[PDB]
Amino acid sequence: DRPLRPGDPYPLGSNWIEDDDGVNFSLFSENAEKVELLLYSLTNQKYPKEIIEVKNKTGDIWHVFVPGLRPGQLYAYRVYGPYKPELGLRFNPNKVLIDPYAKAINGSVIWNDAVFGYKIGDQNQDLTYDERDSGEYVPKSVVINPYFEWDDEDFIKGKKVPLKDTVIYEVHVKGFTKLRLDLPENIRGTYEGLASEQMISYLKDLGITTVELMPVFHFIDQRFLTDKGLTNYWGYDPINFFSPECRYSSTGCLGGQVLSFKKMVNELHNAGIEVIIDVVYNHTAEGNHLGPTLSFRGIDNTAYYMLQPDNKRYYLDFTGTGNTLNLSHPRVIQMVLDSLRYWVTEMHVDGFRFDLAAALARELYSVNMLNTFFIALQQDPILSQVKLIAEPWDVGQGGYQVGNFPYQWAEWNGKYRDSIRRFWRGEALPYSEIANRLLGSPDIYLGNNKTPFASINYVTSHDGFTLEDLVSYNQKHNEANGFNNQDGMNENYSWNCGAEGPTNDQNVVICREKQKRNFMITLLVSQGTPMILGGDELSRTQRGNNNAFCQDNEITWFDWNLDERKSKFLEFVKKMIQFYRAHPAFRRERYFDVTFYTLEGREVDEKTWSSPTQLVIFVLEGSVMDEINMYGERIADDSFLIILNANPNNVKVKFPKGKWELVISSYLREIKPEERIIEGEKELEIEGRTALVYRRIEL
Amino acid sequence: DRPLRPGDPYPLGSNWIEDDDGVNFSLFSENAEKVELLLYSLTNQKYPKEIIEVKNKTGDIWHVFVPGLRPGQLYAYRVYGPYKPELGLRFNPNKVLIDPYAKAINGSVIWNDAVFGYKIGDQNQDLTYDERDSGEYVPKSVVINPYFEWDDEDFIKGKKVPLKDTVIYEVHVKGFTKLRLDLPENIRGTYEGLASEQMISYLKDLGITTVELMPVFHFIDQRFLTDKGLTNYWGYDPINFFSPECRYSSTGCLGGQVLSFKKMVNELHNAGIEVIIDVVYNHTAEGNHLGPTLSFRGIDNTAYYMLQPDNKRYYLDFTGTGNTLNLSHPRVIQMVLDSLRYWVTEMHVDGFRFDLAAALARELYSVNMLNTFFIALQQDPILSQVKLIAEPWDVGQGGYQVGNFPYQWAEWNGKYRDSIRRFWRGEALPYSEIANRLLGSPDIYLGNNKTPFASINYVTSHDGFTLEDLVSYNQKHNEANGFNNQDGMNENYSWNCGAEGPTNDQNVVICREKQKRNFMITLLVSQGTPMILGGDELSRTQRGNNNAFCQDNEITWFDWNLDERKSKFLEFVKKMIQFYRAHPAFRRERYFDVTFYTLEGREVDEKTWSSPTQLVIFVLEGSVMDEINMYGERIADDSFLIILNANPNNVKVKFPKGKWELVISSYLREIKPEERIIEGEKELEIEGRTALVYRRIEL
Amino acid sequence: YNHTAEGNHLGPTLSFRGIDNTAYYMLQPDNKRYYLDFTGTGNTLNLSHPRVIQMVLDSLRYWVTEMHVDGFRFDLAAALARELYSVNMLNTFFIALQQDPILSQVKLIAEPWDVGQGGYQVGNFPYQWAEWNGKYRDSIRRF
Repeated sequence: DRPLRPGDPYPLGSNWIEDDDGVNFSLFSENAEKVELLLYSLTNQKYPKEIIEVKNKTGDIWHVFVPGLRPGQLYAYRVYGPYKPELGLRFNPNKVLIDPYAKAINGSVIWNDAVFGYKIGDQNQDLTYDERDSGEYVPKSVVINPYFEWDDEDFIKGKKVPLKDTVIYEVHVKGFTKLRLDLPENIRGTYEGLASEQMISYLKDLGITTVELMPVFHFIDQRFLTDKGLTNYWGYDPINFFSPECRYSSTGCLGGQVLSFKKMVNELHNAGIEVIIDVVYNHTAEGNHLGPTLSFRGIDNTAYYMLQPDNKRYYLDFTGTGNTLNLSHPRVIQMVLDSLRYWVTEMHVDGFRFDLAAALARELYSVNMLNTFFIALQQDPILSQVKLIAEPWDVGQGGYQVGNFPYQWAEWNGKYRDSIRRFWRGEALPYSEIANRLLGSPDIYLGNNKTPFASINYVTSHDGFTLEDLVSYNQKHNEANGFNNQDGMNENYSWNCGAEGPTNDQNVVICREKQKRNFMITLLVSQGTPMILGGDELSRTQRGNNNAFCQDNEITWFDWNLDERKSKFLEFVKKMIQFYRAHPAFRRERYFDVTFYTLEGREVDEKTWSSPTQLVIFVLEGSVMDEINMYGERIADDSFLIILNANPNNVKVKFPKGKWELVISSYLREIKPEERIIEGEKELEIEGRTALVYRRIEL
Repeated sequence: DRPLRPGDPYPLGSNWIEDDDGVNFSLFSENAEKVELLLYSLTNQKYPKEIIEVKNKTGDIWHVFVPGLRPGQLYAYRVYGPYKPELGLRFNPNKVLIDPYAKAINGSVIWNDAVFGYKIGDQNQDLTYDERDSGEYVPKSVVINPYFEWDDEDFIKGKKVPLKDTVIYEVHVKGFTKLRLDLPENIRGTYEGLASEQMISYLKDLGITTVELMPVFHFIDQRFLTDKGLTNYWGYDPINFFSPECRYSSTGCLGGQVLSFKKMVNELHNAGIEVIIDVVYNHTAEGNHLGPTLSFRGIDNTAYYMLQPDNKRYYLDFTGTGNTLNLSHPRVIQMVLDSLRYWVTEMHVDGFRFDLAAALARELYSVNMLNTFFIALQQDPILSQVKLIAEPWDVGQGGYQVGNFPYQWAEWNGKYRDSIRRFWRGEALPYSEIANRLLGSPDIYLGNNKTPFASINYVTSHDGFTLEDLVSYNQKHNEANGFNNQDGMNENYSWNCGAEGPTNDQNVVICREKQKRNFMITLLVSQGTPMILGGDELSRTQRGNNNAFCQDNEITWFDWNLDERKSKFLEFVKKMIQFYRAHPAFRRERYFDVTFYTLEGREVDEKTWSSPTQLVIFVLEGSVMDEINMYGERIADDSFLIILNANPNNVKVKFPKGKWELVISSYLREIKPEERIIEGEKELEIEGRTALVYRRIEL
Repeated sequence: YNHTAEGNHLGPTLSFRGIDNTAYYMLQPDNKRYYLDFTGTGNTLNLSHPRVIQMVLDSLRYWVTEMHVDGFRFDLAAALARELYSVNMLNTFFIALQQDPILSQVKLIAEPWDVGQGGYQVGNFPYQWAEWNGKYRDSIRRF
């Protein structure tokens, strides 16, 4: 007998209107017989306060306005339909579902046989129909207040840092500040903790421009992970594409995660720092048949999911996770684009990084959506300005297969990390190959973007070894993950430097520290936008675990100990990053000028260019670049000489023309007077496994 | 030191040339480092007689001519390459492979841990590399003599039976004649046995025009099936797309299967009977990772297979079998079209039936090959004349998604079988629905073909219940298959008539026999091309097993016992089929004329047309059809009245205008004089669960 | 293969116009009076109709199996690629050629083109494909 009204279809989800004093509720469902809105009082989460049958429907969209409800109000849905699993029809109104357009989720799921929708349990498995209510264990979607006081006016509008000037920083929200002891407990390893005053000055002192946060979409710890006493630490199982992860909130989970995130981002922008978020669109946490009925599968399984034709009880898997969104259906492709748009206009994120992007492109291609998906990004008013990061993929015949890539499109260059790892390991590599990597990989980027900065260079990431573990480790040690070490990449191209794991041997440590420095300069001397693994500066180690996706503990937390070894390296990284930012010679837009050299100090003819090498010498020649980014003012950078000696043996190099001055090197030892400045082609005795950078000073 | 020559790329496979006195060998492989041809003497199959390194290569095609070898020569391949399973690179030259273009295979595979290419066995599973030779257990491809004396000249060229005049007969090669005792042992359940003189006259006496043979491509019994003492009886696991199954050969497996097949087909054609073969293209017998390395996976895994991007050690599955061909690669799509072309020009097959066609179209669509695949069929000189049978599929948004369907394209109408099963079961169905099915389903075929004969009507098939088991059985009994009854369709719409399985109760048997007759007329009275399940005439039973894919035994064999019950039914089917063929009223090309009736003998207004019914009455009115198939001569068929009473109760029907004469019915009892001829609207007392067909005789 | 000799409307009714105008010719939507022209010759064949595409592939197959010809050189290939592109047939035309038992063996000769949304818009080319290097002559005739 309530003054309820039909309300509006737009926008999707729950919408608090100031004026009409109440909240518009809307949910997409094509195959539902009946929809029910459930409102929960903070005090009781087991049974709804009030149940409202949603009776008005515009096209495939159910909606009702409900007066008097306000920001902070908990809710959920029960969706009604046929249950013929063999037809992919899995409607179970006993299961209390998460709104797909929820902007916040009030906690985690509590693993119990009743969140499944089939009997466990039974031997028909997914054919059966479980009657138990799920509400007791399913967090509720939350109505939020979208309003926020942004004074990142300077930043947002309009001209932020481009990829040519970007240093990215891949960092887990929790691990970053979990053991930053000069922060109060409740904000340690949280969004607010991350953007705190000292954290900001730290990231500023390091010199990184762009933060890449690991998954912040609200994810779910897998059953098989919690049965073993482990959580999903990396967050690669979204259940909702609009809500900040409740776990990383310092200010609670009834809007607090939205507010803290919005806060954190605003601080970061004011400091001059960009936010990229790692995003998963290739699968949902619901898994395959057999997985839980938490949201999509309950709302409309047939839409939403890619089903096996001829056996619709099964889900198509391109990723090995269990499901694929039905990206051909206009609502599903809408949700993705709606997600991307939300996070930019409302959460003020500067761009995205697509996890398993080769898979994501395969899925899109699967239903003829890849090129249209790209056109959607390019013409969209807000989406065509953000940064979009992915990976190479040849599908399936398959060269990219794509009319045109967004202006700020870039790809993780795994070939760059492999080549670089192998080089410093001692593997003599074709000169042309190692050199191309340093030149930003024009052999990969013929007509993908016409810029070196489409290539995201890196030596380490969240995947596999931490730069510390890379130089200390020959094979993975992932028994802690509980997969009897079968999980995680096996090709690592690593080297322990003479001892596996921690050692007392100062010969081994000298190798290691020297080597870390080698990679750090190789990376910040190459064309392409570089990405650094958070922790690498702190000499962070997961002690041989190369796939710590499930270690929310001591192993993964950043260790803020001021050990002198560690400290001295943090000093090196700072100095090198600074050097990179300080010189647009290593940051060219059009390379797709240099001169490469031999041991005996001459130019490089074919054969020399084609035979494996262990030593790279080259000069960034010239200066006049166009510009800078301001009205008609060309600058000129100093000319540099880079010597990289991976050959494990001392070697004698003939320098090229002019006066050269050593600006930085991997020598841990003090620098001899005849090494600071060198002229007139006279030879220097270069140590084995050493990297060196010189600027010319005349003429 | 042999006078070997480069030879030719075309044709693919092994090719005996009369003139050059020897055999050209060719194999497609893009990623191989090295290819080796292996020739085996009949006497020893464990070690090759001679090994020849294939050194000439034109594009992606390896080839060598080898003088002196002749039809009957056994051979295989060993293909060389990288083994990085994580890159989908699974080259293992220890494993002796089947030529993809083999026209014959010398037997079955012998299941042994060494046909796998990875260690069993090990806990790295598919990551490992098994060194054992596989030749001992892998049948060899055979060089054949393509020559054959066809005197089916009359048939082949050019105008065979069209779908408007087709009665299809779905029949397993082995089961058909395994217990036909008036045949010599060695030909019982073989290709030659099938086309034997008495079998031909039987099929001719029955009246069927078209035989649909169950898979004849050379298949493999699954490991998990043979460990349980069962074979793969249905043949739905091709390992090669060009070789007739060795198991069904009466004349041996070194060309004998090719010769007997060619023989069998030729006989059939001369008898006026068409050959459709059931074909599988949606997966290969190699399975997923973990499956055997017998052919494709050994020749070139990366081509050939759809791999998971981001994890190339895994295979994409659309069917639930484990693999998918890489239909985007020109060679793979070529092999399919080459298969189809082979079987038509060389084995003289009149058309195909695609198993899991919804899946096959999903796979094609997956890589943007569906519409081009359809254009390839349509423009091809030989392929555009054959019959092509599939199933409906909406992909994935998805209406068919296809410019134009081949002239002789048709689909299995599962909706027809469900509706019909439900109707006679007693389920009152919307009048419009049951009626549309009888009219050939124009509501499904709006613009799929513009003909009722695109619809393949059936009550039973190889899938689920035999017409006998359909009327005798309420749930499946598949424990013999050894899947604790979890396998096989659960929605069967069947009814046991009062007792489950065999019974003594003559009330139950009268129900059953009467009911069989009901379905048989419903089917041969409907628009659309009908398909009959071989055995159904013989009242064949698999005693409740609804999915006997693995029962190569007593259960599935045709039972040639002349029991009087069975005999009387075989008599009915004969009579009805004859009746169908005899009257082009039930065979109209353009329906996409009839008048439907009520109980009280009047025309059918909406509501009547829209409410569920248990009784269908209708008149095939008119006559003048255009033509016939000859120069300008229109015929006229008599007008018919069809009464179908599924209502389990006697009912009184008012006949329409004119004189009506009962031509056939489901009454097992003798016909009363007032039932043979009826006029002037006077009512007849129609029995419950009864079907009846009348022709008008005046005026 | 990019136009017939019938030209635009106001054209002789020699064959295709008379047999079936709808099929055969790409008409201007909204004014089927007129004929879409890609070459400046008056008409383009309706390559999206299965029989029209069949005719072209039949003709290529005829001249090879029947007239023993070793290869073709498509005149105005770019326009032909564009016409094919206009109706989503370019790539399916190329798959037809490669998989055809006789047509894949022959030489095939066109010119370079940049069609639709950049590049060539073709997966793979036939195995004896080659191109009139339009510009190698503009280069040697300038040095």
